[PDB]
Amino acid sequence: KGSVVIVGRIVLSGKPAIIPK
Amino acid sequence: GSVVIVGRIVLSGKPA
Amino acid sequence: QVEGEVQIVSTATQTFLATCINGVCWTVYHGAGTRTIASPKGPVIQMYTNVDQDLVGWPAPQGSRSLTPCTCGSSDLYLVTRHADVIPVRRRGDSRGSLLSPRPISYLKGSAGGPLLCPAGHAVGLFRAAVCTRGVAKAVDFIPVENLETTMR
Amino acid sequence: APITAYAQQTRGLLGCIITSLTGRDKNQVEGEVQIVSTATQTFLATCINGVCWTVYHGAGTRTIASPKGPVIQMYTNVDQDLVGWPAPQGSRSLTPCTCGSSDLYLVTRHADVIPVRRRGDSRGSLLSPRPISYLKGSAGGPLLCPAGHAVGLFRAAVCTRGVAKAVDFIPVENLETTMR
Ligand SMILES: [C]C([C])([C])[C]([N]C(=O)O[C]1[C][C][C][C]1)C(=O)N1[C][C](OC2=C3[C]=[C][C]=[C]C3=[C][C]=N2)[C][C]1C(=O)[N][C]1[C][C]O[B]12O[C][C]([O])[C]O2
Ligand SMILES: [Mg+2]
Ligand SMILES: [Mg+2]
Ligand SMILES: [Zn+2]
Ligand SMILES: [Zn+2]
Repeated sequence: KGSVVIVGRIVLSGKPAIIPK
Repeated sequence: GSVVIVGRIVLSGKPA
Repeated sequence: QVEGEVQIVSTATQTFLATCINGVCWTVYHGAGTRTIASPKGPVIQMYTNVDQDLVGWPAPQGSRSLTPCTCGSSDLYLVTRHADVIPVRRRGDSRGSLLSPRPISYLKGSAGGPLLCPAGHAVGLFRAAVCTRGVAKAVDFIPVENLETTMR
Repeated sequence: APITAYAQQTRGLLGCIITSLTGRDKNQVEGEVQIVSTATQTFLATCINGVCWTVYHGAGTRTIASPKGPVIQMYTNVDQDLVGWPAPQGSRSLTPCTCGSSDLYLVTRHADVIPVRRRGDSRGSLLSPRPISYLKGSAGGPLLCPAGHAVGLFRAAVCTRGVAKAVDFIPVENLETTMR
């Protein structure tokens, strides 16, 4: 049986930001 | 004149 | 490829915000007028113009994504400004709310068209105008999201 | 609050499989919620108080791949449908909720935040129903109170004709009980 693998993440602690150029 | 877009705000804070 | 729900927008004399909800880029009539919005293919006309409501809408531009409307009926709101500050607001009536911590008016300046969010981050309204007492914004006037939903119909 | 969320994919199909067999994962870990996969299922794991929790019906008794090879579960509770591993280095933990609030917010694998009205210890109804396939792969993810503290972990959907009307979750309290 294989290990469980992290394939991605969800981030809750980000706050509104101006998108950089 | 047109309304022009000068920047953008992402509500979740998602980075590039 | 990061998308923004909120646009920072300019006319020759003003600067303010727009918010995308349900595929439409919405802002205040008192800022945009009947103006088209710029695009790399030239001007795009308004899809909706509702002067009574102080409300204007264009198709959502490139580089954007849509907010979902609030369905939780909460009264704890959060206003987002053109500087990306978050300001807590208690909802009073259909279209009014008051700041938990009043701020100088310049702190809210240029944020009309921005969203009011519920605890879920869903759209409750569009910030219409600061309610002011002697250079101090203590409350907010906003366009409830229901009005956007019916304008579309 | 406001609660907002974004998702990032860190691995593709092939790398997942290889990492699954080797159990060795050198990738950097960020965020509170991990998107997780086995050979047959993808779902969520939420970090609360230094432990990374998820559903048993997805993880079984499996190890988790880590920078030092496979890591064994710290907690297993088949009845509660619950499993835990030490939180990965770099992750960030949520805190259990102590406001006893009844307005909850479910965070899905798509990084949406959907409102939930609490109707019991481990049950809540959706304010707006959803296709079951929308919620699929979201088990293990957090239900949050208005302050962004953890109230429970999504376990099962109450569904009818393929439409989920309510959700069944593991209350945080039960985690404390499973620790003991
Ligand atoms: C398939 C379904 C009909 C939609 C079923 N509904 C159901 O059971 O509801 C009951 C009525 C309320 C309480 C339970 C259900 O949501 N089940 C069924 C399985 O449920 C359980 C358990 C459910 C409750 C208590 C212990 C459990 C132990 C093992 N498995 C997994 C769980 C499931 O399929 N979970 C999916 C929900 C989102 O994620 B999920 O989908 C993808 C899966 O890999 C991970 O889980
Ligand atoms: Mg966030
Ligand atoms: Mg999101
Ligand atoms: Zn809401
Ligand atoms: Zn709480």
